[PDB]
Amino acid sequence: LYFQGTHGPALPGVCIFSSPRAVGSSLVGKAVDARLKTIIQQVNAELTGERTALDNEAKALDAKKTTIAQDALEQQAATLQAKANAWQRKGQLRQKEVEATEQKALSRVYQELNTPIQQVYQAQKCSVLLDREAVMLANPAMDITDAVVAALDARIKTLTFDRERLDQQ
Repeated sequence: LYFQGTHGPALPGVCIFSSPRAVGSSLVGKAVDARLKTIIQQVNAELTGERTALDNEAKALDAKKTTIAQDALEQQAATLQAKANAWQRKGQLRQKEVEATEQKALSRVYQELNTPIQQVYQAQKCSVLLDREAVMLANPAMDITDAVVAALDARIKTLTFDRERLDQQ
């Protein structure tokens, strides 16, 4: 609904706000995406590296099969087969570790919005704060999202964190 017309006059005390648009627009939110993107790239690199070693050991074994004893072949293939399974198990662990890192981070961003929202709410003298997901069109004057992004950027521009660990359980 890209509107190119006239809005009625701003209503006193009515304010509108978009949580998602605010995080996406904020410096801290962008810092989180960049950091998560980094952590994901580092996980991919980890698993790709390990896999290359496994494929090398498989080719090594295949080229050797008609040289070593059947007993030794069975032994080495069994070992390699177990390493392969643990790699898949790792892939799945990391995926959940990443998803939890993502949530912990967003959850923390939402915390940082609490105060900026309150500041702008009072500055603008709102009696009510509507969620943008409930409004299809409105006089942009009543949307306080940007003011809040400014209020937040003044308070925080970044957030440092590492991948969440789920191996300890």
